[PDB]
Amino acid sequence: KIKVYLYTRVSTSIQIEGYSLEAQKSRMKAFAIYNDYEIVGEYEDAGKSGKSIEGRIQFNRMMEDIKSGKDGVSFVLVFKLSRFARNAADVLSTLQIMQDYGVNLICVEDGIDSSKDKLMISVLSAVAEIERENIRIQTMEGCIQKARE
Amino acid sequence: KIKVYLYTRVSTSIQIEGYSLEAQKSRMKAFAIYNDYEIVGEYEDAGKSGKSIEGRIQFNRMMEDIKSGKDGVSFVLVFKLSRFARNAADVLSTLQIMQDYGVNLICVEDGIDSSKDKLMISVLSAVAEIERENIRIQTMEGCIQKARE
Repeated sequence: KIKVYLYTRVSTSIQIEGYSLEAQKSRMKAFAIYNDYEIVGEYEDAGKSGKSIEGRIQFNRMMEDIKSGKDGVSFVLVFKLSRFARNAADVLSTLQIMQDYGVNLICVEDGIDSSKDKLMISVLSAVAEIERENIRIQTMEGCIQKARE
Repeated sequence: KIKVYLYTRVSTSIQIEGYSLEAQKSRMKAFAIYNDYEIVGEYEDAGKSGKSIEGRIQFNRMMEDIKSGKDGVSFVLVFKLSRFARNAADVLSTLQIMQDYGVNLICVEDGIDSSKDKLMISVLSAVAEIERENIRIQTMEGCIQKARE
């Protein structure tokens, strides 16, 4: 059977968002079942620490386990991209490293599967260029302003 | 022959970016030629007004001409997505309206062609969800702050 890892997270905290994590996980496990996948790892940044926005620790543990080939996984399943990456440049670099190491991405709710693609990479790269240029424009406007003060 | 419109713009002003507009346009015309397209309109927001960031007037004229069916165009050619939209939610809604009215998008430099797709729409929608949620998080953090003042 095709081997997969499950990855789940909250954006803010478990207080605010925890309640829908288990509905996400159940959904992802059902999908695993219907597609005859074998789950060999589950990783979760559940927002259980006392800060406002959740970090990325288990996500980083997952990526080391991917790099190492430990479990021989073909996919990471996420609920959707916004429960995986913080912006387009993030989605892109993470996806590129994953595929470097033989691993594709399935977003269960979005219906996106990167192995059925390289159009996904082109769009993401194109949208990451939008974000970078927005940052340059903000920096340029900020230099104009610091120039009056 | 397949009929197309060309669309070009600067992000900031013609002063800063104008110089590479004509290299873009030449490229786009060459592409039109090699692909045996027939150009039936050219629209340009060239950043010739006296403001910092360029607007969207000719782009808006183009979209009315698309809605009206005037010229019977099958594609809009842009140089790349960042010379077309301001963020992912923008790329998505514009692309959806265009296709509503029978029109697809070719990004000459990115090599993206929306008619060869609906994976493009799914990714864009997924990345637009990232942006929306970033906005909600910023608004929530801002309410926390206004609550101390």
